[PDB]
Amino acid sequence: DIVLTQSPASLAVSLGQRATISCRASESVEYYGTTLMQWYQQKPGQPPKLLIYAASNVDSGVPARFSGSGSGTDFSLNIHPVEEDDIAMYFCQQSRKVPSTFGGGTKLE
Amino acid sequence: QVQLQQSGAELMKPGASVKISCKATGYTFRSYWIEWLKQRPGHGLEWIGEILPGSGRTNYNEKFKGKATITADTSSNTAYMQLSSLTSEDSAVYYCTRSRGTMITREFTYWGQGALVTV
Amino acid sequence: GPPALNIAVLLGHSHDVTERELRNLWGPEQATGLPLDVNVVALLMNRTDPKSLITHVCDLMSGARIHGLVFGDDTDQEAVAQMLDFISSQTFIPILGIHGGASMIMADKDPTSTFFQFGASIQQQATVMLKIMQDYDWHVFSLVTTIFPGYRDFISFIKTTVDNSFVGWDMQNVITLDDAKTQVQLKKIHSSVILLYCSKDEAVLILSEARSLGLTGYDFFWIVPSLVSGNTELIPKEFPSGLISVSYDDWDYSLEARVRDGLGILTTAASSMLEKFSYIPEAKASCYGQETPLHTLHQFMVNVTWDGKDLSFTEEGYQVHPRLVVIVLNKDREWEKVGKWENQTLSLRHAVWPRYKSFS
Amino acid sequence: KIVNIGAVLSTRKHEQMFREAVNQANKRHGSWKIQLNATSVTHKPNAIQMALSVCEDLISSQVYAILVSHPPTPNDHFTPTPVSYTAGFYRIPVLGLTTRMSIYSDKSIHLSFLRTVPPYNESAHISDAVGVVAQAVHELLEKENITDPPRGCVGNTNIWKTGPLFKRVLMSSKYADGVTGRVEFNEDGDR
Ligand SMILES: *[C@@H]1O[C@H](CO)[C@@H](O[C@@H]2O[C@H](CO)[C@@H](O)[C@H](O)[C@H]2NC(C)=O)[C@H](O)[C@H]1NC(C)=O
Ligand SMILES: *[C@@H]1O[C@H](CO)[C@@H](O)[C@H](O)[C@H]1NC(C)=O
Ligand SMILES: *[C@@H]1O[C@H](CO)[C@@H](O)[C@H](O)[C@H]1NC(C)=O
Ligand SMILES: *[C@@H]1O[C@H](CO)[C@@H](O)[C@H](O)[C@H]1NC(C)=O
Ligand SMILES: *[C@@H]1O[C@H](CO)[C@@H](O)[C@H](O)[C@H]1NC(C)=O
Repeated sequence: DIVLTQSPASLAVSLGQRATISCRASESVEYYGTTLMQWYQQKPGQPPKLLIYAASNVDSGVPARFSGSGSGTDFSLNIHPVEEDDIAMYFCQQSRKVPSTFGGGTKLE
Repeated sequence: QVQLQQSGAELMKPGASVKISCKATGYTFRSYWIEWLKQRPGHGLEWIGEILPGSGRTNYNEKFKGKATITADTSSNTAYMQLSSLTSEDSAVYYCTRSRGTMITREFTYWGQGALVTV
Repeated sequence: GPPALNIAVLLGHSHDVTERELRNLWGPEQATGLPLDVNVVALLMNRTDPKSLITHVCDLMSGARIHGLVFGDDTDQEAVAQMLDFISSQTFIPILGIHGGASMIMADKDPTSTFFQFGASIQQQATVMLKIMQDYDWHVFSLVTTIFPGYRDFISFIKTTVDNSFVGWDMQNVITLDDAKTQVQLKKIHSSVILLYCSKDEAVLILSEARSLGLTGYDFFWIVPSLVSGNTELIPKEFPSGLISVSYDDWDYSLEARVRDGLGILTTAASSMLEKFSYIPEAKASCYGQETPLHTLHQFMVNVTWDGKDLSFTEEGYQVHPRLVVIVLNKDREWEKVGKWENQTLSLRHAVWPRYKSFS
Repeated sequence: KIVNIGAVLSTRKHEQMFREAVNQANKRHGSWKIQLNATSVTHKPNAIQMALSVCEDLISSQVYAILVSHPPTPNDHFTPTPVSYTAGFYRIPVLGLTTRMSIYSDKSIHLSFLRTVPPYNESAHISDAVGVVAQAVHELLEKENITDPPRGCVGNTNIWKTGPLFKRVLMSSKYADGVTGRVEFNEDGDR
């Protein structure tokens, strides 16, 4: 399979500037010109929500403050500005190889 | 609109088996794959298997092979998960998710509430 | 909201087709009348090997969910078609061979595969040859064949088609090769028309001997199928000026057009499958491991109409409306268009055969 | 010199039978002019795995012919199909040993197929097959303009130039002192 990794496990940022999260994979996930990487948001006690798919396309019905970019084996997601939305955990998922695998999560405060 | 709903909480003296349902009330139930996931107490997610109701094909994960059985009922629009031989490591929450067949990736869009089984 | 299809297109490098146009090919059609949506993944090859092909297909299957495959190359072999048939039978994918070695027709495909090709069969080639002969009032002819496979069915079809007209054919003889036993056979031919059936490497020798004995000139019409006139611009030193042959249309039928036609055929077949049973079949998980008995796309493409023209197939993998053309070897020593086959009647442009002289 | 002959068999003792048959074939004709060699593998359950194993194990050794038997368990009757396709790509003759099906007699689909058994004791057919191949090999190299077979199936896209010549030499052969009479082939590689 593909083994993901997220750093830092815990992040503490002030309200207003930005937040950055990185997720590096063990193997390349590119598939003929379309990198496969998804970002999720999971409030406590609730099922997660899809934010970014294909590592560069945002999802309709979400605030524009979320954005992600990256290619190859190193990927990142940056949100700006910081509001009362970024109080949940965030994950990264790859769909290049069956079975799919998720990250380890990352909290914010 | 597409909507998914699951059963309630579970509790059983160690050694029993559990069954969980997932109902669809917004689309053609026999056209899209249904996936099952496991979440432990806040340290990640896994992937068990998927079922296509239209054809009855099933695929599994080798870690959960021989432990979870996925069945479907095309009349009641219910997807059934059969866990057997519970141990102390089976206390987790499960979700039924279904994608949208319009993209090249394999993502998860619609999520059920989830049911917490306790041993 | 209906689902969408994922289609993989593999094309030869030496075709002057850019990779961007493959994924922007929906623009020219503007989705046309396609019932379903298609996501296209484009891969380019130069020359295929039995292991490279398998590796490419399995790598494609691992990445996503695949619903079809359009294959077209520049290598000229039948082993590529056999390999495509094997892969389709083993992975349950619809495959279309449109150009190159894949387009070459092969009989008796495996009944559990879903492989279809863009080409005309030997029976249809014989049909158009007989049509042109009848049109030019050549009611007397002779048959000269070799041990090359297919001669039995060629002869049988010739006879069966011959016996049933308001014309009244006058077939002469059937000479078969198995100068001490074939000298007799070459001494018993007088009819101007001579339908030959062999490979190129034997046709050159047979034709040279016939020329040296006196079977060439003003009134001696040699007609050969597409097997004897294959790769154009490879004309041997001894081919008489005035040959008549049949060949698939490579002058006005373009790769951009036939890829779009294949996409339309696949989309229509998948839409028909979804309408009847509410699921569209896909390929399995992976090549490496250890039978789709419900339904397959093998029955929903019996008749398929797309953009007016009827792109339907037959029960054996043949088209119903192949684009065959008629060619002649003119004085400048290259094949030239002389007639076109369409609908069920050829259309010649001379309507009285000019006189072609051979060998100066 | 060195000539490699490849086989795809059922068990591990058939490997030793093949090895001893070849070692005899070197003792019979003579030496110092041509030698022989034994390269063999077992069967594979997955057909794709079988084709990949052939392409990466037998062709890479520059084999001159491939012998294919049938597995002990008749799970599928069309076992030599991957071998036939992947070896007829390069026009390397393949000698079937036990399969009896009329489909393989069609020479338009399968290009380099022969079988020592008309399609309507494996240990015996192994001994008779090595005799016919090793007799034509000693016949063939006496002439000239003979080029070595391909090595590997990755960087090579062309066919064996003298491959068609080998089949005609192979077909036009009579093997004397056969275990089941003189092995002779008809116009389609049958008996
Ligand atoms: C089948 O094959 C076996 C093994 O090759 C044969 O056993 C030997 O056959 C040779 C040839 O006639 C004899 O010289 C040997 O003496 C045989 N072995 C023994 C131990 O006697 C066998 O004869 C073949 N025929 C059958 C039984 O199918
Ligand atoms: C063969 O074709 C591929 C296209 O997929 C190309 O990348 C490769 O360089 C080609 N090989 C040669 C030797 O030209
Ligand atoms: C062509 O296929 C369509 C598919 O629904 C069918 O309705 C129609 O009857 C077919 N045409 C003929 C002549 O059978
Ligand atoms: C040929 O054209 C006629 C005229 O409409 C049509 O009825 C017939 O179906 C066509 N047949 C073929 C084989 O194209
Ligand atoms: C014979 O044995 C090896 C392995 O079969 C073969 O590759 C080579 O041609 C020969 N090697 C020797 C030791 O002569």
